[PDB]
Amino acid sequence: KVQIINKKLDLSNVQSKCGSKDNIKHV
Amino acid sequence: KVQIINKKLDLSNVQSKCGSKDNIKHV
Amino acid sequence: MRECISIHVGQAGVQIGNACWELYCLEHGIQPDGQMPSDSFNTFFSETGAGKHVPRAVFVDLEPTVIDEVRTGTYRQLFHPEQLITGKEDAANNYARGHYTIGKEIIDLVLDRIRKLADQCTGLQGFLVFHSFGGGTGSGFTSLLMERLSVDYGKKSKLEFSIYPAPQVSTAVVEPYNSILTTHTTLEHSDCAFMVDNEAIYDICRRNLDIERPTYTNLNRLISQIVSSITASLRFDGALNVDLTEFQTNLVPYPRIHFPLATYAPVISAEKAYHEQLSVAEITNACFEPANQMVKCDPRHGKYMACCLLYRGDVVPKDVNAAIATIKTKRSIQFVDWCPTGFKVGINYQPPTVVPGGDLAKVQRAVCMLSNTTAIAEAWARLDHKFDLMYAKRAFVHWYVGEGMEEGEFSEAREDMAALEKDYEEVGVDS
Amino acid sequence: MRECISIHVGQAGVQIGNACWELYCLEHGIQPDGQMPSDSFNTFFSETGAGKHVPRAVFVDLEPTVIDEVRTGTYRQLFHPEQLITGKEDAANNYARGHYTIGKEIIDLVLDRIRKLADQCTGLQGFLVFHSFGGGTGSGFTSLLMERLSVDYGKKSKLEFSIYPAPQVSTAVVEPYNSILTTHTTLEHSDCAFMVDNEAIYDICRRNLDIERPTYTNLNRLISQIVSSITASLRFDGALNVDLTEFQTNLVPYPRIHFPLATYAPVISAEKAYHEQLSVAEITNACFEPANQMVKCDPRHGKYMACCLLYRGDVVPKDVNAAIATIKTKRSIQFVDWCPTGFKVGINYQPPTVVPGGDLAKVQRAVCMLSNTTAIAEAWARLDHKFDLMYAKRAFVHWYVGEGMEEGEFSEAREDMAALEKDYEEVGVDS
Amino acid sequence: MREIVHIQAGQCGNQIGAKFWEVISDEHGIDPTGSYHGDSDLQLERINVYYNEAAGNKYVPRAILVDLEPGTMDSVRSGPFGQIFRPDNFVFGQSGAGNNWAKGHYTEGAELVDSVLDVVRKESESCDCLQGFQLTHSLGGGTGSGMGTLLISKIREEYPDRIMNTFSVVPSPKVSDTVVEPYNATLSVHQLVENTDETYCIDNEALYDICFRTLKLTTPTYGDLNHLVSATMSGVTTCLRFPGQLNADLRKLAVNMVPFPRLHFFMPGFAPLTSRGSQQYRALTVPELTQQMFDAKNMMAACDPRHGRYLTVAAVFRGRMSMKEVDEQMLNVQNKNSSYFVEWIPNNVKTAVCDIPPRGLKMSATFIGNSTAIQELFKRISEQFTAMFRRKAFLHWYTGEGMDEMEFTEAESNMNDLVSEYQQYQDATA
Amino acid sequence: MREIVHIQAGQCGNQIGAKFWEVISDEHGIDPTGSYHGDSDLQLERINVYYNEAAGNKYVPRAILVDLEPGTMDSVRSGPFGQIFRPDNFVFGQSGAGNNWAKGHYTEGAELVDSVLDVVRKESESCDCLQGFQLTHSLGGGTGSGMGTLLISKIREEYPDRIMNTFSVVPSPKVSDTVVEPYNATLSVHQLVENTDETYCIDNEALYDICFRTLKLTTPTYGDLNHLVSATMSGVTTCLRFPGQLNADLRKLAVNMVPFPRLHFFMPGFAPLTSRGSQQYRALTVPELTQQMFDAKNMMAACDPRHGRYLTVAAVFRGRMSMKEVDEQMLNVQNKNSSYFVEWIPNNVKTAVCDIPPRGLKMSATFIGNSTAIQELFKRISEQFTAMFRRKAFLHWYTGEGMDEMEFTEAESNMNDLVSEYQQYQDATA
Ligand SMILES: CC(=O)O[C@H]1C(=O)[C@@]2(C)[C@H]([C@H](OC(=O)c3ccccc3)[C@]3(O)C[C@H](OC(=O)[C@H](O)[C@@H](NC(=O)c4ccccc4)c4ccccc4)C(C)=C1C3(C)C)[C@]1(OC(C)=O)CO[C@@H]1C[C@@H]2O
Ligand SMILES: CC(=O)O[C@H]1C(=O)[C@@]2(C)[C@H]([C@H](OC(=O)c3ccccc3)[C@]3(O)C[C@H](OC(=O)[C@H](O)[C@@H](NC(=O)c4ccccc4)c4ccccc4)C(C)=C1C3(C)C)[C@]1(OC(C)=O)CO[C@@H]1C[C@@H]2O
Ligand SMILES: Nc1nc2c(ncn2[C@@H]2O[C@H](COP(=O)(O)OP(=O)(O)OP(=O)(O)O)[C@@H](O)[C@H]2O)c(=O)[nH]1
Ligand SMILES: Nc1nc2c(ncn2[C@@H]2O[C@H](COP(=O)(O)OP(=O)(O)OP(=O)(O)O)[C@@H](O)[C@H]2O)c(=O)[nH]1
Ligand SMILES: Nc1nc2c(ncn2[C@@H]2O[C@H](COP(=O)(O)OP(=O)(O)O)[C@@H](O)[C@H]2O)c(=O)[nH]1
Ligand SMILES: Nc1nc2c(ncn2[C@@H]2O[C@H](COP(=O)(O)OP(=O)(O)O)[C@@H](O)[C@H]2O)c(=O)[nH]1
Ligand SMILES: [Mg+2]
Ligand SMILES: [Mg+2]
Repeated sequence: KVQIINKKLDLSNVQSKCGSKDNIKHV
Repeated sequence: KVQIINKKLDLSNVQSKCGSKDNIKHV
Repeated sequence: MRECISIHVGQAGVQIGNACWELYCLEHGIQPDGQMPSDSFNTFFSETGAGKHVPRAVFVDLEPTVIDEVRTGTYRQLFHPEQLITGKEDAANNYARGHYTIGKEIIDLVLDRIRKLADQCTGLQGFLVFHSFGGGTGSGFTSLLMERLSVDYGKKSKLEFSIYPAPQVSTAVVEPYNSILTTHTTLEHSDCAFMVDNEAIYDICRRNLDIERPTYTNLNRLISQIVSSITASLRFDGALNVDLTEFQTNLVPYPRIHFPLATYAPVISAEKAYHEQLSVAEITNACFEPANQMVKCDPRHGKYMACCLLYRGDVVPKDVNAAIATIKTKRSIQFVDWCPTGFKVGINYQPPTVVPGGDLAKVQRAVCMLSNTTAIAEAWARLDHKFDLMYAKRAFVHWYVGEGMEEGEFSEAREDMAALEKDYEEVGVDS
Repeated sequence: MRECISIHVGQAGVQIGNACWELYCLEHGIQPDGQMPSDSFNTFFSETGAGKHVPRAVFVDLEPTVIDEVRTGTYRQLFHPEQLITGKEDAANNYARGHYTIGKEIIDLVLDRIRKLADQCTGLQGFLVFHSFGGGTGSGFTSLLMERLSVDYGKKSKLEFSIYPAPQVSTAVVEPYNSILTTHTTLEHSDCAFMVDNEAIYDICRRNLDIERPTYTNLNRLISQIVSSITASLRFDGALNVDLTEFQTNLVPYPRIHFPLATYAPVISAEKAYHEQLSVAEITNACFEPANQMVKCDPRHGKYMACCLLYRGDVVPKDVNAAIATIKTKRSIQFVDWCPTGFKVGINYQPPTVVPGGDLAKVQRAVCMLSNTTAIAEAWARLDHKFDLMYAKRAFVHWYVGEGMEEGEFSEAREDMAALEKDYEEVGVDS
Repeated sequence: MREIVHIQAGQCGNQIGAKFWEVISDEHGIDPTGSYHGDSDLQLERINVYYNEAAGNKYVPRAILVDLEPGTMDSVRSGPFGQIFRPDNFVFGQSGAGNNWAKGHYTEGAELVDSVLDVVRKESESCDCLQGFQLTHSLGGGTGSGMGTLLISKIREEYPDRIMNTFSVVPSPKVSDTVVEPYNATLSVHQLVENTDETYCIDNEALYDICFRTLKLTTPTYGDLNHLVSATMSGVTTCLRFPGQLNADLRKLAVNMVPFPRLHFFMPGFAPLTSRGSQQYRALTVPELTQQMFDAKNMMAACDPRHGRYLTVAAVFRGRMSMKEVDEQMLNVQNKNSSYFVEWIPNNVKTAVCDIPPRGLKMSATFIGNSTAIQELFKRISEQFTAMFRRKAFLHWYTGEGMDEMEFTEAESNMNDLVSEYQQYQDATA
Repeated sequence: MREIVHIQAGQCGNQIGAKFWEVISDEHGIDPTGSYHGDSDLQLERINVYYNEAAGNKYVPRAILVDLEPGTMDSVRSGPFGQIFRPDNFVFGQSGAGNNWAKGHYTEGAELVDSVLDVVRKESESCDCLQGFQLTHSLGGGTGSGMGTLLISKIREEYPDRIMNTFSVVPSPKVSDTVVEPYNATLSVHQLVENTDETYCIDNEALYDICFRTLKLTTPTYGDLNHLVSATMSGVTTCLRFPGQLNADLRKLAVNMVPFPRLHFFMPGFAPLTSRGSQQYRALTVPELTQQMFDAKNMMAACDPRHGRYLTVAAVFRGRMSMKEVDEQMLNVQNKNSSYFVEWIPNNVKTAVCDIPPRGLKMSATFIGNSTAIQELFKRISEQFTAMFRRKAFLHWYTGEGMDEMEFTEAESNMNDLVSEYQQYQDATA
């Protein structure tokens, strides 16, 4: 008469926060 | 009611691995 | 001159602080009663009265038993009575209790004591903080305290010597929850965090020191040796001096990557000291072997971003240069391409001091090694995995929620952790 | 300067190593504890501490019994504790266990110790390996170690001291399998491999030393004297020095024929010493009798390909030249036509040292002789014959197969041996 | 600072309390007259957790004695250690429940609960920083079960943020001491599952098995059983009275051991247990203690953990040790028995170490396990309940006190729901 | 380190084990109370192979007591060296096999094997690096044969890589102590040929002959026979306890003595055996030991090796000697007796030398021969078995335990195949 307390856990999309890609276009 | 595994082992031909005869025809 | 303030919180922090202060008193020739039997040690000890030196320390806990052990120990007449602050009920391994419910009762008193201690200093340079991730009091109150400090001071540096959870060894069930929450809330409020693993120190003690019963005393003694080697350049003088600020300037390439790993050398026993000559080259080599790192992670799985070496005692700069060059040529270690120069070196004249009745042999030179590498990313992933395993079924969540922690916070932390992992993967790729 | 590393594997290797190191310590005047009671011996001993010398030795075995015998003997405080490496279960006269199942457990640790010792040397030139063909640990782990060493280094020399199985005396039933397998594996990884035969040394002790109870101590003392005569040119200066590389450059004409034979002279007892005024010419003559050879095979059945002479002590080069000329003109021995100049000669000042409690008298001159001869081919044939006698009915084969070794491997080994026999008969034919 | 209030109810509770207080007084060096005669300072630095201090060094245990009949407490008072307890803590009625849950819960409890509440309030006002409450009772009895449930409910209404621990005696699977044992038992859990923070289950059959098989005792009496139970009780709370390398109080155990609010039933165990002669044949090492932990025959409840999966485990060690050895033993146990642990809880094990060993021992060990196998116990009870409820046997005794069959139905349904939850939590689902 | 777990089953197993443990304790200098009163460090250096060290300088043998009747091990417990053993290792039933293979293998063994396996597991996990298992029993008894086969099969399933060694008292050729020994012998070899690494065969008749002929003993008892068997056991397992110039362990012997998986039945022997009056007239030299060992009369099994040809030989010398003499004696034996060795195996002889002199004389030597002549024994049993199976005598005694004639047919067919293999391995074919 009872059900397990289960939830759909997922980490869909997470982006990097450090800006190491900003200056890669510098000459 | 059991026969043993007797193998016809033989070393028919084996060729030497040293290259002593390579320059026997040298002048 | 330059002054450093030490904070020890929780059981692990308090015990590590006890070992550290015993080591400092022994090294500076100060008796346990605060008197000198016979002066750069103004960095750690202040002068009060007639010849009495009082350490600049704050001891905080929400549970009085360990501090009571301190108050009745050999160093009872050493610490200021008001520097030992105690609560009544501990956080009970609950991050929310030590952060929201129990922490806020004494956070103001702790801040008042810290302000009173800091106003005396004229050249304050930073704060030392010792704590553990898994504990409730440790993680919760440390996170709250660092938030308050970063708001109050901001410019002064802040350092941690935290106990990272071990991959297999554990002493709690709610460990991943507290670890993830405290890492998420301390990521933006710290400058450098040195982490060690109990399992790694156990392996070190078994393999090198040949000790089959390594109680917590030996682990704390090793950690205190590392802290002493870090602060030696402040407490003494040498051919090349490094203060606290240079550490964060040289080891932290990005604000979100400040988790170096701390090792030490030479860790050998008394009997094997005779069969080995502790030269600079060989101890430098030993500092880089994976079997000597004091966090259970393989450096060969990642790349070093920055490395820092601190030498003590009989050391010649040419030998240091030669050993570093030899390490650089070797291809067993990897360095990121965007960091052509990846070493910061310091040399000090004062050799290490062996605590009587201890386990380390007497040597004339020693090395402390800190590395900021992507090999730690794996560890992070592991923790996250465990968090997920326990969060898909809402296990133990009610304990935290009943203390005022809204559920979504957990998700936030996990999200942040994922991003942090991505960060490492972005900087571990060459261009 | 030039450095050498000694490796001892298995029971035979460890016991021979103990005898050799006792002899070296006596020669260089080093007390059993490592001190000196009063220096070209940096080749074998490394300086450490305050005048302590540590041998550059590594001891490997899969059973702790013999290594524990060493660890509690008189020379317990001489060896570095980490250089004595032990497993938990021996190969039990099984090549597969020592090569595949058990050896792979500690091969990595052995290599780590090897590289740690090697990095300490500046002019390392080669490794010495002591082992036995007949045993499981010896043969299997030696083959694995030679594979790893050849892969890692490649250019440094690798000399071999091995106990060839005796033609009649045997101490195991599976000797042919192990011998054939290890010879097939190591045939292309050993630069040079001298051999000794227990039966031949028994015969020598009976005939010359007048001893009827020759325990293994006497045989190991003889072998230690031989290896001392080999390495004296490194350890002492002489009128004509011979390095380690010169041995292989002068005694191996083809990469597959690197199996010389080792003898020694003079081998006399104390009582007969007074009745013989020993001279260079007579010693050189004595080194060429079949009865004085330390491998139970008749050199008169084959032809020499290269000979190496190492003289010690009171030796005059003109007498050496005269004796060697007389040997050359004597037609009872034969030399291959394609080697008109078949002698290398080295001379050293330091005479051999008599170990007290030993069984050899004191002489002022000694000779060590190594001859690469085709007469060893017969020995191989005999071994092969035995292998066939045991392989037609697949006796004991399941023991090897159950450890992962595929059956076809056996065939390869046997076929390889056949080729080797052909090789010898190809170069033993003049033209 | 953390102090604990002790409560005993019924014959079982009073006997266990007497043995527990004798053991505690022996540990702290207190003579039966209440005057300290110890030999160490550690016995007095944390004496206030259990003992109030009276005028003249006399120490009064912070205990309360409750029963609906005077016989048991008269035996307690006239016996040894009868003068330590303050006479004002002896509360009793004159009727007795007579194994009737309704009688002890609705009629006599209604008379005695006000006095017991006055006593607990007076005790708690003298408290400085209360850690929680500890209760000892049995489920199969009338006054035990009824007054235990009533008191627990009233206090949970009074102090909801404190800690409740109960050491209950759940009915045995083979031989029963009371015919109406099922009814009461069910009517007890329907309250406990809603009002108790954590609860340890005890079976007399398991204790008999341990005494006969391990201790080699030919004639085990209730004295030995209460001895073992008191040993476990003292082992649980040792970290509040003596310093150690790693401390753990009641709240820490509750956090680490209760994943969900309805699953707070544990199976305790103790180690080492040896006879008078066999102790010379075996070593006192941490691996031995750890092996005595995870022994299906060493558990103090008649449920085989092998039939189910552990949820959480606590190991509390006493005596000087090496932490590395403890963690290596825990790792080995987890790795070898990996089929007995839930997949959704990594690191099932919590560890505590205390420096001071029990008086006369080098080291000791207390095990607490939260295993799903306990559901079997509940299931069995439920079956018997309905086996007697279809025929309405013995029902007029309970319904003559004010209850109605709807209460029985509610209790049965709640028991079934708890069993369903316990069974459902054995699914990997990943 | 390399450690051995010792198992004894049945009357013969218990008696031989008691004598063997007394011999080992005297060799290692341990008093009957279990406290080390030795005089050398080598006695304690490798004590862990057989003993576990308990608290207080006590050593407990790593032995298991298994029987289906309590009389034998009650005698063991009440006698001398009875307090040395751990009481928990004594496992007894209450019925007994009654010389019935089926009863001990299917009905009583089924009940006892679980407890025995639990004790064995507890002993094994307490070890560091287990080397193998060793068992002592007979084939003509019910309990010994049945429970030994059952335990061997179960352990081989549990640990398929360890070493199983057995000392089995095979039936005597002339005088039989039981009427139904052929059935039990066949049903036991049918399992030994599949689940045992190696087995040494000992015959009571040959031991009687040894004591009456060589030792000049007028009234031999089972004490002398078990003394001889214990001496052989100690000689076999001496390289694990004391250092030597050339040493060999159990795995080395198995590799060097078992050419094929179905041929692991050896004949042991010991030297020197001499009377008190003759010890003054003979000189203890290596050639004398070698001549005594390779003697038909000196064999501990009632088979003449001159009828067949040896497959392999193991010689474990002990004491201080010169291996030049050892090897010259081996060569002399091989050349003189070249008609008794198979041609398809050169180097039939394996040698080991233990430095420590035998407790006893200056020098000693143990012999283990793998001869084809042992097939005669099996062949003889076959005849008797079928001579009693055609008439189906005593068959109901076995078929009343659930067994069926199919098992009898399978056992006789398998062991006849083994006889064929052993016999026709005497063909050179080259
Ligand atoms: C020489 C020796 O070892 O004496 C022991 C003893 O023989 C044994 C058998 C004792 C003994 O215990 C029992 O006989 C016993 C009987 C029924 C139920 C439980 C125990 C002992 O009574 C128990 C007693 O233990 C203590 O004193 C502990 O501190 C214990 N206290 C009491 O039992 C106690 C007795 C009287 C009054 C007050 C307390 C304790 C244990 C856990 C937590 C707190 C206290 C001691 C050392 C012994 C005896 C006397 C035989 C054991 O007791 C414990 C729990 O330590 C039984 O298991 C241990 C193993 C011991 O070896
Ligand atoms: C006075 C004296 O020197 O007599 C010796 C002795 O040398 C003789 C008589 C001993 C003696 O053995 C016998 O009398 C005997 C009788 C029947 C069956 C077996 C033995 C001796 O008991 C044997 C005993 O040997 C030992 O020292 C070992 O302890 C022996 N252990 C035991 O006998 C023993 C008995 C009870 C409890 C514990 C140990 C042993 C032998 C082999 C392997 C391990 C241990 C010694 C000194 C002798 C006597 C006393 C006469 C012998 O012992 C062995 C088995 O090597 C018999 O064969 C040799 C021949 C010897 O001449
Ligand atoms: N290295 C080391 N680690 C310790 C020590 N003491 C505790 N720890 C670590 O701390 C973890 C447990 O959390 P604690 O720090 O004790 O928690 P706390 O600081 O007491 O805070 P609360 O949980 O609220 O009581 C364990 O996993 C240990 O690894 C110590 O002395 N040395
Ligand atoms: N000359 C000489 N030979 C030895 C010595 N010790 C052992 N041997 C030889 O070694 C052979 C036995 O094999 P082991 O050397 O014991 O084999 P192992 O290296 O120990 O490896 P395992 O087979 O696994 O035990 C014998 O035939 C001996 O001839 C020694 O001290 N001197
Ligand atoms: N372990 C233990 N159990 C007891 C003791 N006394 C009673 N019991 C158990 O408690 C049950 C009886 O409960 P009881 O106290 O008589 O009921 P009450 O009169 O309502 O309190 C029985 O099943 C007993 O097994 C005791 O001293 N020790
Ligand atoms: N050598 C020897 N043989 C024994 C001993 N005790 C019994 N036996 C033999 O074992 C056989 C009897 O087997 P038994 O052990 O009684 O069967 P079980 O009691 O059912 O296990 C008989 O043939 C005896 O010859 C002993 O102490 N020494
Ligand atoms: Mg705490
Ligand atoms: Mg070996």
